[PDB]
Amino acid sequence: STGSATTTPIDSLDDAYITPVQIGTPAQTLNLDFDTGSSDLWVFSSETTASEVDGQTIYTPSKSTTAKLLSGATWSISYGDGSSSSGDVYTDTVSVGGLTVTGQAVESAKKVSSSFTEDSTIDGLLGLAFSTLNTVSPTQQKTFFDNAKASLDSPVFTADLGYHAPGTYNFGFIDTTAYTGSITYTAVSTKQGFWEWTSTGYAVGSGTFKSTSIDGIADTGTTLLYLPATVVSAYWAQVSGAKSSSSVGGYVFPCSATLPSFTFGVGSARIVIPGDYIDFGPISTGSSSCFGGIQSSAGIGINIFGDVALKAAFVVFNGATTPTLGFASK
Ligand SMILES: O=C(O)[C@H](O)c1cccc(Cl)c1
Repeated sequence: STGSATTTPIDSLDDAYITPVQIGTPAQTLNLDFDTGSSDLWVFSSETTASEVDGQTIYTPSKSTTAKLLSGATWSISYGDGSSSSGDVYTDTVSVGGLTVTGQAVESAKKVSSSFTEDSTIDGLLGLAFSTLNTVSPTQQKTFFDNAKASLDSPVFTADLGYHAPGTYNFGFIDTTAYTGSITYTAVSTKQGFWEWTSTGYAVGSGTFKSTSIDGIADTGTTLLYLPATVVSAYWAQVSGAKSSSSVGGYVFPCSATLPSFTFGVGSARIVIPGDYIDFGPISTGSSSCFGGIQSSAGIGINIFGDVALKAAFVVFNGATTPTLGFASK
């Protein structure tokens, strides 16, 4: 089997991407944030504290003839940005882009943090990291991908995120029309439960490529590109007036700037992030200070190849017995 679903930026900055997901019988379609950096499929629901729902589409398990309470199971998750959610668990039929998984754990939110409430466009998350990170207790649950894997034509999914435009998540096949040149594959460590790999280095604009190992994770659920402070300083040093602001929470730059590109290495291959991709707009409405799309990972504890990097590539998440990642230009 295969599945293919369009993923759409939630706003004009590509702050996140939502992908329609069918849950239950008859189908309830929710727009979920596909997140290769976490491993819980959770949704706003009929159980979510009413004051914490503001415009989201909710899953109502009582209206699904295939919903079953997973007795005793609870979940609770905190994300890298400080947000969190928690609740109980159903199993139900879940379909993504024509690919159907029966008995998928659908984690129903009883509580969500303010940032989730305030984002009316995201109805929940669909985790695509390794199931070892799944937070369901006392019985850990599998991701949608892990459940689907054995049925897929090939044990892979691909992320093809658009810049200010829709893109695609495919499951079970590699669309050879969706990228240019060849796909370069690189080793993955699953030891922290992430799609963790090692970039071979970077270049800033038309500068010389610096060969250096940068361990980080391919994370569709993170908006920006977070890299070591040395790397990020070298990038922003090429932008007149750019500076790190403790009050704003990272590098800012004059909105009048033309940003240089940023290249990262994947083995001997190179993925080029156009400068425009690195512009996240005024720090506040009407401001002439703009927020940078490349930020320091110092303090996070891990480097993160988030949407800013991933949207510049066609990315293969290969979930074979020995997982690997693939990157192609597009
Ligand atoms: O808004 C301003 O003051 C200018 O755009 C400016 C000048 C220098 C540095 C920044 Cl981040 C912004």
